[PDB]
Amino acid sequence: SAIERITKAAHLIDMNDIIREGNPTLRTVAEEVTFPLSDQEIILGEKMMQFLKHSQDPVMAEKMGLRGGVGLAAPQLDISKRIIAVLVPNIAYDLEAIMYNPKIVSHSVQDAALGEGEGCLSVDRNVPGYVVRHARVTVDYFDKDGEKHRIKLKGYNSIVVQHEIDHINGIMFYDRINEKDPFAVKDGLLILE
Ligand SMILES: CNC(=O)c1cccc(C)c1Nc1nc(N2CCN(c3ccccc3Cl)CC2)nc(N2CSC[C@H]2C(=O)NCC(=O)NO)n1
Ligand code: NI
Repeated sequence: SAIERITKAAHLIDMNDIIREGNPTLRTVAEEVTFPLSDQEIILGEKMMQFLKHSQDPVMAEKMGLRGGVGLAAPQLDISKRIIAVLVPNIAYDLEAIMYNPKIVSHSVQDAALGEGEGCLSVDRNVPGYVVRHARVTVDYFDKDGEKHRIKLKGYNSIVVQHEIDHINGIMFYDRINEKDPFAVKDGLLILE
């Protein structure tokens, strides 16, 4: 299985582990993990975080052939589990978390979108447009110990977490771009830039 291969001590996640558009797994709703977690489920979260760290390092990213990322979801590794990793550097890190069964439990009426549009590791093409998301979200999740966390996110952090949660719900960023006018600025839409 993907999880067995990826959680081998020797394995370093790279782009060859990341599935792309066309793979049904990206359009599938991931299964909740149960507690207590298996060792493999814990190692997987740690491997995902290590990938994010590698992808953000100029030397390692060049050596390993990595696209940069600030978030990753298990389904992108062909593992249909509700596990995401987020690692957002400060303008050391603004947000660093491995989240098990993450869930948005509240959100703002106001929307937001990155002014530069979004890129996805599973998408090997540019898809222009404002990806419309909630401006602010309250997120529940469990850490590796089964402890519950409840956090409130805004700005870039809010966008990234919603992006990764979308992955575990079979949703892709371009699903949220305005079909007619990709760059419409609707009332209540905050453009981040
Ligand atoms: C289409 N627009 C862009 O690609 C883009 C261009 C300029 C600026 C931004 C913010 C853009 N959009 C973007 N950019 C990023 N990058 C910016 C560069 N980062 C980076 C690059 C090299 C070294 C170090 C770093 Cl930090 C990684 C994150 N991630 C995401 N997406 C949209 S929300 C989640 C985020 C992401 O991580 N996507 C990867 C993914 O598919 N996760 O599932 N979206
Ligand atoms: Ni993505």
